[PDB]
Amino acid sequence: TLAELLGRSRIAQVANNHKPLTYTGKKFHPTHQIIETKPSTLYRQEWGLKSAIPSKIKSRYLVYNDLDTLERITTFEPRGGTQWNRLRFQEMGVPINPFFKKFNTEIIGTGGLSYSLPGKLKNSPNGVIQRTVVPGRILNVVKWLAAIGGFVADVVFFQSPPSSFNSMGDFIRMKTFLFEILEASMEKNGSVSMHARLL
Amino acid sequence: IHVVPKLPNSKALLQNGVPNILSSSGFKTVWFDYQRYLCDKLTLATAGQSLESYYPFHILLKTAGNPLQSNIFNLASSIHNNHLFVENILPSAKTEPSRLFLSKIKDSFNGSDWEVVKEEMIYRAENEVLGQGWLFLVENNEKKLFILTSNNNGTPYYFPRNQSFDLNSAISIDEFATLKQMKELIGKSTKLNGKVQDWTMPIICVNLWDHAYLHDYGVGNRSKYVKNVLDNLNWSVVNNRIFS
Amino acid sequence: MKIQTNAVNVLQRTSAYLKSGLLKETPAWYNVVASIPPSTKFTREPRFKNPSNGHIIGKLVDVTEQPHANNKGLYKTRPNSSDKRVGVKRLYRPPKLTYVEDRLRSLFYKQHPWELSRPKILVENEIGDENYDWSHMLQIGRPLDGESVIQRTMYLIKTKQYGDMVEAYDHARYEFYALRMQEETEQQVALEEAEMFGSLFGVSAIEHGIQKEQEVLDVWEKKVVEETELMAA
Amino acid sequence: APPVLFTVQDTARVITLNRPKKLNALNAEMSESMFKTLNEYAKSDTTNLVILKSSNRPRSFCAGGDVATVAIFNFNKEFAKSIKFFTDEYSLNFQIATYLKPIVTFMDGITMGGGVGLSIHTPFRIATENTKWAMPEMDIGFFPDVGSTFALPRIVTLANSNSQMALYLCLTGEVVTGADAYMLGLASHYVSSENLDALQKRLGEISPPFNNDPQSAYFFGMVNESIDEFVSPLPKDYVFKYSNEKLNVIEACFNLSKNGTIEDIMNNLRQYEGSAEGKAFAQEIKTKLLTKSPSSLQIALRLVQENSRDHIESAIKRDLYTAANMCMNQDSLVEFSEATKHKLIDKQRVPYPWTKKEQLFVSQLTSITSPKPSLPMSLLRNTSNVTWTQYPYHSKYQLPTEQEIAAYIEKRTNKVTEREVLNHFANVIPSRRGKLGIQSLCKIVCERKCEE
Amino acid sequence: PYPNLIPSANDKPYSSQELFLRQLNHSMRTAKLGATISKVYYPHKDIFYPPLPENITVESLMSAGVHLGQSTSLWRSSTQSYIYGEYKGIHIIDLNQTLSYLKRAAKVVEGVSESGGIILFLGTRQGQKRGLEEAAKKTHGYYVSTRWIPGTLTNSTEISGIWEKQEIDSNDNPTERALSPNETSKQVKPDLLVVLNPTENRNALLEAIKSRVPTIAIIDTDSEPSLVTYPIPGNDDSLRSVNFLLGVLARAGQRGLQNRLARNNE
Ligand SMILES: [Mg+2]
Repeated sequence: TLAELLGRSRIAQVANNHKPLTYTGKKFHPTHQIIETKPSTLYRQEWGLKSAIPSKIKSRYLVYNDLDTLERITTFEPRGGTQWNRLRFQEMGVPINPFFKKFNTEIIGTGGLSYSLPGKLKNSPNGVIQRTVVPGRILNVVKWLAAIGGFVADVVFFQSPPSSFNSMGDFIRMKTFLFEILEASMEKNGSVSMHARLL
Repeated sequence: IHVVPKLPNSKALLQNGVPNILSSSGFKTVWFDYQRYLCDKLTLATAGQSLESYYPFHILLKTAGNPLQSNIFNLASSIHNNHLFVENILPSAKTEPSRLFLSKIKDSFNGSDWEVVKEEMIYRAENEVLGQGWLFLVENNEKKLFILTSNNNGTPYYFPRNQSFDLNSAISIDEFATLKQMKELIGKSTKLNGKVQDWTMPIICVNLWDHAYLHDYGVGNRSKYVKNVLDNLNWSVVNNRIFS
Repeated sequence: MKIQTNAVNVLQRTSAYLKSGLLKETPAWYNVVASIPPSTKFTREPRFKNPSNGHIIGKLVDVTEQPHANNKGLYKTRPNSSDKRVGVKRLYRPPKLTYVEDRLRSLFYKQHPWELSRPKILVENEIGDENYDWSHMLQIGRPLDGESVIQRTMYLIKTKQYGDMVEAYDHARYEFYALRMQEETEQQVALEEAEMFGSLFGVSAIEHGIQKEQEVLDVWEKKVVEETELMAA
Repeated sequence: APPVLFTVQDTARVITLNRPKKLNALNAEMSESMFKTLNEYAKSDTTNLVILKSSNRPRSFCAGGDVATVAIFNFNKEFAKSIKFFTDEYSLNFQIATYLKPIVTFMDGITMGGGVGLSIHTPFRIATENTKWAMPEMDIGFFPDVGSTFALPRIVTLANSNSQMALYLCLTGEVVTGADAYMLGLASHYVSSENLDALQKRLGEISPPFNNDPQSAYFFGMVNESIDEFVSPLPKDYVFKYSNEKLNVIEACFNLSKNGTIEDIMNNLRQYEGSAEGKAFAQEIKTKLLTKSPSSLQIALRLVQENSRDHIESAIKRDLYTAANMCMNQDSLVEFSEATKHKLIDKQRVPYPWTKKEQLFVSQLTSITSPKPSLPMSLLRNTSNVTWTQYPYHSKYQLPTEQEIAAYIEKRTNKVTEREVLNHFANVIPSRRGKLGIQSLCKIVCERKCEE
Repeated sequence: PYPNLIPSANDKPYSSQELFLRQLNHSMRTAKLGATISKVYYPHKDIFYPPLPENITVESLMSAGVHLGQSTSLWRSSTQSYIYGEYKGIHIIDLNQTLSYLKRAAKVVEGVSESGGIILFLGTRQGQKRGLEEAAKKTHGYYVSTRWIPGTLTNSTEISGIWEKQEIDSNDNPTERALSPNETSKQVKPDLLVVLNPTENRNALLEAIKSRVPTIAIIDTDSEPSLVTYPIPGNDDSLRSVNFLLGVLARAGQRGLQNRLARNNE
């Protein structure tokens, strides 16, 4: 019947949610399913939703709340950013087990951020990679805070900050540093707490 | 879904393989099972994504510059390569090299004969491909035919993914300087994806994977298999692959 | 808007024109419309069953059919005020379609918020072309996502291999983890093996993010300096 | 409640069979009420078409006639009541066949015996996924009774050039289900059950465009088109039940001259060398035909032989005479009531042991299909009172026959390709444009009846 | 094949144009090697390979998104009988009814094209031009996608009277006969109007009513059904759903035209 197909249809596969699309609080994890389109469908404003998305949207990713509203629009944001954070984490290689052997709503383990298992070495043309080096940005004078790969992490120094820190001041974020991501756990709220060290 | 293409004369291919190269159980291993295995894996790696709408050549060009999609690239490469190879060894869809092909051999390989270039290809495959890989005779934008050996699932179209050097073992300073120059040229591109133009196209492709020769030849004897391949190419296809 | 009369009776008015002689030639559509009549009722039609869950619409349970004490211990001996109100509106209200999977789709993405970051394509290929055996989770023509888990859960329930939805859902979850770990190891090892054979990549994800942050931060610096200078004056 | 319900849908009149427990088994009360009410509707100028359906919608449309009472009317020797029963039933069938207004039959569920009679004589007969069509009279010691011997030699599409597929269906009593009945031409349209409500509304709305004559071919075309609007594609993983090989088996083995006997068919079944599986299918038929009534087999054979070349009125009269004689059973030639007792009153799975095994002589079998002086009989007059050799509207609004496919292919001889025939029968003939299964039917016919 | 191209000399490399032709030769032969793609939706194919009306299923209407109706807050209750239910804050259109109405409308289009009547395809939303043009060109019909001038039917003399007209034979072959000014000045009224967005085209619907032209339209959850002769319940907001229904109607018209030419060639 039509009802069974509707229950199995791709729109039905997206779980209902009405969280604000313009949240200004703290973001620990994704809140909205990212919707993607191919170039061929985007050329025809086709996204598998009810209504054609406006031609102004050149990006191939969006998030949305309502297919249609009393305002005769679809409530959406042309953003798919949270996928690039996840992939960047996958590039770091630092791992984070409940993935091994009435309903509980709490996040299980990592909430899908990473499925990599703990103990493995990264072979390289030099040799086994002993530690993971990643570019980052020191944020503010404070363990300092660094923007690394879409995540805010805690920076610890070998001995003390260099002169560039206080030379630049609040413009310290303009320059790129190298960090060693020591470790990465996740807390109950669902937030990843990476510990790094400046180099 | 990506599906294995239907080959001309499939019944004869399943009954008697390719004469002078493969038995029936060898061609079944290299095409009717390996190509199915690869197409299933590509389908599982690209289903529900944009790449599902693209042919493997377009997939490997799109994913060539993205480090995290390498597995897809590998699949999309091998599939493509595996049909470039099979196509140019199939009995038919007595073919001989065209005048243009031999002319370009004389203008590229120091005025050498085709058999001499075949022996050079045997040697190149024997040495520079330890284990799995592909052997190619490719045409660059300079109208020059040269021999290219990729490891595993490197592609002949896009030089940053040729994978012509095995960095597991020691390399000569010449190879390291080549890698440094290619890295600098990659960095020279302005496109945000970091891609480069590369008009190299394959003329001849030989599958050096164990799925091709192991059953019919053995652990050694891959040189014999490559020789049988190059002595029994489908020259209609190979001649069509060269721009007139 | 008033139910219009003159769109569905074009044949009758045209035939009046033709019979009177006001119109000489019969139009090309005339015989076609005469042979294919329009629907001209435009009625509201009742419905007696919810299509999705099979709930019957428009049944009243009588007091005779409740012979047992309710949860508060009281028998039902006469109709209540709800039973005495005519519920004809429910027969015409388009029913709300409901599926247990939606409750189970909400749970998965509450337990795996980063599975929302995996892009999803809502453009259907062809719903009729799907021939899935949900005895396993991986399907040719499908991605691995929450819907695989939930369809496997529903399959396990309808075959009674599990009695409780919770246990079937947990089993599907663990199969999903088994497949995801394999996929991620495949990706990482593919990249490692590619680098070991001289694959020269350009910009990676981290460098991509760094360059976008730089593009934004240059404009931010300029605005900050301009605003500080303006504030000083 | 009354065994038949009559209702109105804005111009159509709906006749609902209303005996759910007995699966809408047809009676003389039911037949008489239907016959008289159809006689009334034939005169009404506010009636455009009649719909025939069942209240027990999914399980059954009409699960045969209620011949158990006919068998008790003969255990108590009340032969006049059996005569009245068959007179009513067959006069009703004759009325439906010759009705001048469209009749639409919803064969949603089991359709057997009297049900086929109610449904087979109308140009508009709709099968659904639930349609279970059969003609199981051979095992109760009875014959194809409802004009089936007249209809099946004419309407069946495949392997029916000499009524041999009709003979297979009649003698074996094979249950033909769903889209197989549509593809064989036993049903004229194929509509999902969920749609039959909407179709019923649509059939209640359409009227003749002007001059208000619902008896014209124009209105039959309109009804055909409105039914076509509710036909949905067959499921992708659907295959016709009888492969080309089994159709070859039927065509070879049930072919006969106009003097062929059941012994000829048995010899053909024994002496078949088609293929491995198609030779085992002939053995299956051999086996199950041996569980049938020897006398009923021959009676059905001669009835098909004569009614496949006769006109409708005399064919139905011949069925009436045969039923009367079989109930009389003067010479104990046929064990009808004795086996109807066996299988419709005790529900004994084991087949009734047919004591009377003989090859009835042609004259010993001609007197069981003829009028009689000691007991005159006649069908009841209806408003049409016409007769014909071929159906007026059936061929237009069902799938084409192999005969019509051959007529088109042989008109191009006196260079054709598959595409020509498929595109012709699919696109150009107006009443059959976009007809559901033209492509596959034409492929089957071309695959097993010509070479190029 | 490729005139006014000057090849290069064997000593010197390929030029940009030679590289283009070389990679075209590659693209048509070897670029598609490795695998064939199956069961994947390609947006252009709805326009160039629309199915026949008899082959349409509920599943293919649903994959096109025809079932997705307007928000329940914008419901026009006169469309109540077309609705299957509500799901995720929108009304779902009953696709069984959509299929029945679509087959009826397709048969009307086919019958009108088979009779040599004029068919007009009206759709004024953003990306509907391609489908409208192709429907018109395969039905030998006409289309508008820019704007419906009010009075195009009821004031045809003041609007369409100046544009040129043409005599054609049974095979639709231009006769190139000279028309009289009186003949050129006459109204040439469509025999069938099909509108893809009837809510934004009330002027056209009312003119068709006054000018007594039967009309087909895609009727969404907020649209008035009684304003058209042959409604098709469906989503009028998605270009995929609109193009699917339009391609179906265009193919039915094409089949009618082919039948007309067939009998006129016999
Ligand atoms: Mg709308």
